[PDB]
Amino acid sequence: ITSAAGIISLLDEDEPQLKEFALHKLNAVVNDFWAEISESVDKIEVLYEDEGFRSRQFAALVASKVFYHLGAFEESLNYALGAGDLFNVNDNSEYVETIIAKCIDHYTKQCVENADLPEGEKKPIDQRLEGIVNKMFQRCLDDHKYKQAIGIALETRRLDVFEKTILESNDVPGMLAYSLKLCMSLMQNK
Amino acid sequence: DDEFEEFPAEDWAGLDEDEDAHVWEDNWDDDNVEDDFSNQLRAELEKH
Amino acid sequence: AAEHSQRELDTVTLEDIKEHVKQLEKAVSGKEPRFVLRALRMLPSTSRRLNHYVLYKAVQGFFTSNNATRDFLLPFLEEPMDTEADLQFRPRTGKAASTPLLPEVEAYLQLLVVIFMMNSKRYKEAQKISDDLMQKISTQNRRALDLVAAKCYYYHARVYEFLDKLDVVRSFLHARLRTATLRHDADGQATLLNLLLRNYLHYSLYDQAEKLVSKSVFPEQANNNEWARYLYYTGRIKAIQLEYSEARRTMTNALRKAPQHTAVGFKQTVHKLLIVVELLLGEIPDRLQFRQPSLKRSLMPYFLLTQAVRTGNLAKFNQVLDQFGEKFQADGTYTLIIRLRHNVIKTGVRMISLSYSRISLADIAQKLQLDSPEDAEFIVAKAIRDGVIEASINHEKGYVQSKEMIDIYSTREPQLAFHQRISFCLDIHNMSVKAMRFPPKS
Amino acid sequence: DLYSRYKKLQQELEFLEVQEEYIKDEQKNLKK
Amino acid sequence: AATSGAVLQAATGMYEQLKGEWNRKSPNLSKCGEELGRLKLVLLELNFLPTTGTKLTKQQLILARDILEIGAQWSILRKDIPSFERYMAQLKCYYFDYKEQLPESAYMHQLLGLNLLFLLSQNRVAEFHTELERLPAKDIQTNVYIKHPVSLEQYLMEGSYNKVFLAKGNIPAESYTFFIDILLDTIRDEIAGCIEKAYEKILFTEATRILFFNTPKKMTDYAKKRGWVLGPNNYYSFASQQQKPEDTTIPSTELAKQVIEYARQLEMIV
Amino acid sequence: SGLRQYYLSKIEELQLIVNDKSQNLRRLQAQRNE
Repeated sequence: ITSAAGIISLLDEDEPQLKEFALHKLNAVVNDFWAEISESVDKIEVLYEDEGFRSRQFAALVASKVFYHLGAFEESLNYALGAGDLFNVNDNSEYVETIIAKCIDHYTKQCVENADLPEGEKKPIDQRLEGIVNKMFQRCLDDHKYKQAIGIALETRRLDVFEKTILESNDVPGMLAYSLKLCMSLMQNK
Repeated sequence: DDEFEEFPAEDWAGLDEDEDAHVWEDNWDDDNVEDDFSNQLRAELEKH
Repeated sequence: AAEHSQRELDTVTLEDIKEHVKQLEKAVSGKEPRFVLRALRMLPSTSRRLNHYVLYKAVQGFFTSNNATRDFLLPFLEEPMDTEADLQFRPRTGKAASTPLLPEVEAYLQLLVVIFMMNSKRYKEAQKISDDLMQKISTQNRRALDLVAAKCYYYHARVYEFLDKLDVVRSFLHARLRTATLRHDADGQATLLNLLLRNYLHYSLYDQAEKLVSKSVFPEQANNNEWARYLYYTGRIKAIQLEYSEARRTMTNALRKAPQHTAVGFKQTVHKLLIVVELLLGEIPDRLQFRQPSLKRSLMPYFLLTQAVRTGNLAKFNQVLDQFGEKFQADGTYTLIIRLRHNVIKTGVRMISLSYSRISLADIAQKLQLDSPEDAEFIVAKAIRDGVIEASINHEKGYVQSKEMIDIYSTREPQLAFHQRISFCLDIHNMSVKAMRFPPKS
Repeated sequence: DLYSRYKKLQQELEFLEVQEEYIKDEQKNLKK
Repeated sequence: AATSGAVLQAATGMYEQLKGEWNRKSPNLSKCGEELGRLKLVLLELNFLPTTGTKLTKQQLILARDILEIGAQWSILRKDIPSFERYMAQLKCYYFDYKEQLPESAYMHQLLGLNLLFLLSQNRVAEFHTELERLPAKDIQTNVYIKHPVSLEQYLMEGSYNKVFLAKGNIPAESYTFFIDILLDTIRDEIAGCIEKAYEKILFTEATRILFFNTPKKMTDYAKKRGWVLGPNNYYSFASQQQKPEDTTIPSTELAKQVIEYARQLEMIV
Repeated sequence: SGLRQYYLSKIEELQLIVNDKSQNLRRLQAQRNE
């Protein structure tokens, strides 16, 4: 409650047991004290960087949370990628939703910019981003909403996942007519 | 309008009547207590 | 006899509420969110005059689609005292009655309900309905609903303050601010920033507020009023810290941006804080205000205070501080007036600099009723360090020398100032010709 | 489906941009 | 619970051991340090920093409060600022957020004022005053223990440097005595800065005289640290001219862009 | 339930932009017609 300076202050101490409770407390109390922790964001970045820390992923998650709340969405996206597995895709939360959307957008932008390039100089894509997008593909399929998965596949230019979603369908000829229509419809690249 | 009813005005408990209510121009210097300028001149002359 | 007049007043208010709902409907249909702001200008007049009869008839007619909202709204409303000439106000006709009410109209109705439950000293029920309304709004997502949502958050804050539970809602306001700044609303963002600053002040938590303000960005398109509130809070937070000049500047901007006629209390607040900050800055605020009718008796403490600061007399300063002490504390400034009490010398030294182009330090000591001239020496040096005065000390002769006057025009300052103002004027024109709508083919 | 609505809106946006630029040009030439 | 009671009893026994250790005329200053190091991990279990008011066991919070107060005393007496500030970080919350139910400490005022004096000594006047805001009014002009920081700061605001330097002799508690020195050095840097920004070619009745040095040579090292020419004896130039910027070159590219932009906005269709 | 909220927010952005643009174009057409 208030102040919220100590939980920060209990972080320099080189005792990797107080660091953990400080981390979880900052998580629990970030939503109302993101600003203050943002002033002290360098410390948590250092802590994440230190591989010795066991709970590095939780630190990366907290760093993404504070960066996201700040407004700087690129740093938040990078560190959210760094959060690894703890990025529970299945949280009906504002943060998770906005960050996944930002991720889909960046992946689409990279894919479009990379498609029209030689095989020599394809910009590498983060594996964490790829994992998150594939997870979102899996969620979309499992919900059974084929149309959304097809659309994300097209925008991202991914033809493999498009092919998957095309086959694993209870309305194969119907959604195949859908696909042809969309092809002759307002999509331009030749 | 957006009347700042949030903010309170001043209480009217005392509300003493205006002492003189003069409205000419106020001015800051009128508060100072001088010494009857003629008196200062006379004292100067006495002291030279 | 007055009952008939009250009845006519109720009928005209019912028609007026019909008009506001019509305006909201037009706004929702026509893709013009600003059209609600017409619907949201007469709220104070409505609240100052509303009545239970009007509220009952409105909720009865407008909520034709009897929904759990109706069951939650009616019971609090007192029923008419054996009304016999009831006209059965039926705003919704045929299809309109059958169809669901628009989210914005329903939000506006809940707003009138909570306001009426606020005017009466009945805070618990008002708070209950307000939580319900907040849940409702958060559940939905719409634009004109967002514009009304602005004032819904303002009234949620007002009720939570009137219940003295300001802390407990900090997280709700924070998440609401986050969603708003994610969704690109302007007025909602301004409202939620202002409310968060008010919450932070209520508990004199200044360091947290400083971080918050330093990190978020005020949208450049708000009202006059939300700009005034943001500016006041930022001015107060600075004055509490040590950046006096910027606090003075932000405050004067606010006072110059407030509504002209209303906000007597607001003007009082800003003026008293401005007086205190200027005094803290070594200048002398002008005497014109003190005799203004709307601030005459609300500043007498400060009138005596300045009379004391000029002709510095610690006896008189102590007399006035002591006598009008509880009042200063009540205002929320006492700390600053104390910061003054040990800076009464500064006015004198600034005066000495303005008046003299070079004076011996011993003369300063004689003029300031000080001890040995070393004390005045040190005070002057610290002053020039602070930037309040422009001079140069030189003891080998033993006189402090003021710096000459430099020619501002020859420099490039005039070009810069006129460029800024010209840019502002061209922007005004582009906006003005943009605002035009030629709908004759409406 | 919502994908189709999305592409429709995006193409509507492109068309509106083209028309706006054309009207600016038309006004500039009509002055002359 | 049984485990909760056992851990609370263990923590209380440890705290009693410490209070017995510290109350001695001559503490050890090392065993106590290691002991605090181990206790930090102990307080972890018992809701070290509860997130909500949710009035819990008064004993746990009181124990943490005493642990923090003794930890802070330990830090100061050990002449380690980082520890003092770290501890104060949580202690201010404990003192402030939870006092709605938890009774006040006996060392409340002394140690808040100790931190305020530290702040003052660290040239952080903005923080000095932000904290001064938090507390009530009566303690400020009534509490002798907090009277020192406020009064000394008022003396510094009034430029009065002799009064502050002489005011050392009167002190609320002996613990502060370490930070009086840091405040003195801080104000010494402040007077050096005042002299540098102010004045023209030294003087002020000789440097050591207004620098309040017992020995004339004591200032040589400090003058060396700063960028002073070290001219004739007690005669050092501060270079108040600041190069007297007079050169002007008519920046044009900016002006040309500005004017072309006026013309652009003037002729575009809006 | 699948990625709807993202489609929804993004379509909301496009809708706001397109509405503002349509108003601008209406004004501009009115001027050109005059």
